[PDB]
Amino acid sequence: DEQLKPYPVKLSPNLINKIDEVIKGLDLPVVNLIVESSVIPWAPPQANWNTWHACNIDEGELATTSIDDLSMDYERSLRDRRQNDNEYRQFLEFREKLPIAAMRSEILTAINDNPVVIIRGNTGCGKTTQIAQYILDDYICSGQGGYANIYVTQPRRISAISVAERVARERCEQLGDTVGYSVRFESVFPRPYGAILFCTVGVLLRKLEAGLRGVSHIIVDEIHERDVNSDFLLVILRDMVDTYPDLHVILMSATIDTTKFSKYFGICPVLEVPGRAFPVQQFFLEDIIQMTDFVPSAESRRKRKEVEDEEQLLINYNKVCEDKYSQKTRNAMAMLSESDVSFELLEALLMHIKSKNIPGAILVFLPGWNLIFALMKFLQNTNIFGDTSQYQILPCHSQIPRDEQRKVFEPVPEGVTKIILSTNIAETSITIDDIVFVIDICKARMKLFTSHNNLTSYATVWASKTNLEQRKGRAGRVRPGFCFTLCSRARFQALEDNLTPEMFRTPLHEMALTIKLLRLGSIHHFLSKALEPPPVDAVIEAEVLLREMRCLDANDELTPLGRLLARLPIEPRLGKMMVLGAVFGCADLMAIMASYSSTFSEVFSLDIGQRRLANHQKALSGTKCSDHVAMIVASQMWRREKQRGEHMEARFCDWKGLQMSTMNVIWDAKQQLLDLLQQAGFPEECMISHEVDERIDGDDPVLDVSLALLCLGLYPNICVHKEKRKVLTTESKAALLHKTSVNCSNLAVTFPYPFFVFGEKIRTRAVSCKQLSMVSPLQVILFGSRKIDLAANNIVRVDNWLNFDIEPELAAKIGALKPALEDLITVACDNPSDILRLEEPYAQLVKVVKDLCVKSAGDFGLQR
Ligand SMILES: Nc1ncnc2c1ncn2[C@@H]1O[C@H](COP(=O)(O)OP(=O)(O)O)[C@@H](O)[C@H]1O
Ligand code: ALF
Ligand SMILES: [Mg+2]
Repeated sequence: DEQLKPYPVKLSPNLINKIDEVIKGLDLPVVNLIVESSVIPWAPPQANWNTWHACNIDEGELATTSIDDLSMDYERSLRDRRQNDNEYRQFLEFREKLPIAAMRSEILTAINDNPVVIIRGNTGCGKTTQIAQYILDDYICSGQGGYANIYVTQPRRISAISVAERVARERCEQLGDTVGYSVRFESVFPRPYGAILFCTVGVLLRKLEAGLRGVSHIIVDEIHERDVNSDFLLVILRDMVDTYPDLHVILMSATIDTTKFSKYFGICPVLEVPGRAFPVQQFFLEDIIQMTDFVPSAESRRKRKEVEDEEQLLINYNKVCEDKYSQKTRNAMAMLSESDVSFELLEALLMHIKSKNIPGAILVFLPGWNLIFALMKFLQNTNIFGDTSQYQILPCHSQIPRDEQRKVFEPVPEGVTKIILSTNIAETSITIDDIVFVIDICKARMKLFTSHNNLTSYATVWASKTNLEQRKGRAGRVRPGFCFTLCSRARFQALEDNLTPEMFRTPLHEMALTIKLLRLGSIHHFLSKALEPPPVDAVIEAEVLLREMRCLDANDELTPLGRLLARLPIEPRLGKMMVLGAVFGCADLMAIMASYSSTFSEVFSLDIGQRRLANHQKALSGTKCSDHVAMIVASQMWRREKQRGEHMEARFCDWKGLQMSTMNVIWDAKQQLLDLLQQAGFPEECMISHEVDERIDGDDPVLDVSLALLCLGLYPNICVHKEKRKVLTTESKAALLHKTSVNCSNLAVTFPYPFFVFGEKIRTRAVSCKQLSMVSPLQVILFGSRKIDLAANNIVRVDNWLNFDIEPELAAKIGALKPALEDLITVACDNPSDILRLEEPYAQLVKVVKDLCVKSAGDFGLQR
């Protein structure tokens, strides 16, 4: 049965003496192995109240002024702007030509009569950009300008930011006067009365803590993606409208049978908004190879065979085609591979586009982030497509920093065709500029939750009928356009109808944390009140996981309460590891590791076609053999280069193969997490950065304890290397080390320790684990474990699949010490300002854990 050979490990007598002394000081039990609804408050607009911050103003102004005076001021200012601004006149002329204007008055009537109204219409017809302004202008011109307050919940950060900027531009002003936005890392707030605040749904859910006192309209945009946050918000607003009859809620959808939504809200009006127009032609893989005369490069086929023999060691719809097509067409179609994307095919497509000499920017729905930057660097390398003359390739996503959003959104002269590389965030979303050409690869990266309770996996899966229809409709927008769908006709015939609602394929622990943070009641009842309740077993699994490891005020009853790990914008496990790092004084390293582990961006840029990092990107990890350590060192010295001259910052980014966007994302997330810990009560003095000297070969207390807390925070992602690129994950499941990690090599390379912890598992072609870090057996025994047992021949069983050789009393001592760590977390949470001045027994526990989590602490008497 290929029994795993136990890893030899011993500790010095002084260490075990410290263990028994600390377990006697703590006096923990040892073994000889482990022992309602509050309807969020709402109130009409009231003087001396700031709606967005939910607190009384009490400042120099807005104190002795009634709402009516402000309404009169707003009305007079609006008339002045109408009668004095020519730009405003031109923008009004432009707004009066949209289809929404033809229904404008009608729309208002519904909002003035029914508390909830759904607005169904085509994307790009002017719903999010026009409805809020219509409501606000109606309220201002009606003499009630100060009585209006409009939240607009956009689905993603980039959508909210871009739509807020566009709305501000349409009113000939700047952000923060009457239109603002509030997304993660970035909040620009408008004036207290008569303003529009574009905020993402999660930001609104967090703002719900203090209540929506003073909000008159809430506009949930893009309800048809059916993400879990939108469903939470829909339930919340349903109860809010049921209790408060004066609140106005407007839901917006594009392509769905809105009958279900109408039935959900007790039969609410659904207004059908006329579709502007614009035709689109759809050509498939068959027609593409026919009119481009593509020759599938057999040399690249041999390369693909060589690079795919890996998975081969341990039904295709590309082979099916109708007889109307030529023999060469079907032969080349068969030669192509469905799973991978042929970049030579994309260059043939771009050749066809340039040959058509029809102007207009093109946009491509690339599968995923890695593929987006791979195509980025490939196109930048080519000559005809990639030079700054007549062409430029620009990426779009939510996680990219704001710096590139400005340059992609802003228009360019001479018509350089603006090749946009986007994820699926551009179908029912911002719509950017004019589009005439839509190239869809029919692939999308999705967090494919394999039901169960844990082991979050990610996979690139085929899109759906509705997504493809939306992407085809995204072609017509400035000139009749064309849609090149890169798949066979049989593949489209085999695509699923609609993608499943997100609630059925996401964990619900954060959902329940947010539910109980706002005092909404029992999780089961609240989830049963949703549109489509999630499967019950998922609810019990999430609740039992939350009732398991706690860094909160949670307990064991129907009202356990909850604080922290929910207001922290990170998964509860990583927040728990953050708090533990704040206890040990290594909060900075843990924060940056969490920021890198919660982001899908890659730390290292790989050239066009490789299997690993050749020498210099591997040199950063050095003797640690980990991506987290190399990531940390790269981030510090990148910060150094950025603090000094920007030129060498960029030059270094290119020279060591690091990505500026990735470093900026991890840096911003690290500072946000450190701040949100600061306001939680943890002093700054334990968050001082510790420089990581990778050159030191051996003992390093801060780095070793950081890897230990990583083992704690990434449970149950622990794997054992066997040979070459093969590792075993839980239940002894085979997996291959990701080619991007530093632990991958084509030579017969052996590691000092075989235990690794990995961030995510990308199932693009096979089970592949990325974000790898090698950890000693003691770290796995302490932190990266949950089940400890004694097997035959005095062999310790860890997680029922890991074999260890150790004295049973020592393993029992560590197992009893784990509840001591839990109680330390609870004590630190009780008084966050007293975490480095603890009781003497807890100080001893921290000291012994620090001395025990050392890299070389488990090699006593072993040459290794
Ligand atoms: N952030 C932006 N910057 C510049 N132009 C935009 C922006 N957002 C949308 N547009 C353009 O303005 C037009 C109005 O679209 P919009 O009403 O925002 O679409 P929807 O309301 O369906 O999201 C669109 O055709 C789009 O090309
Ligand atoms: F109004 Al939309 F996508 F339909 F922003
Ligand atoms: Mg838009």
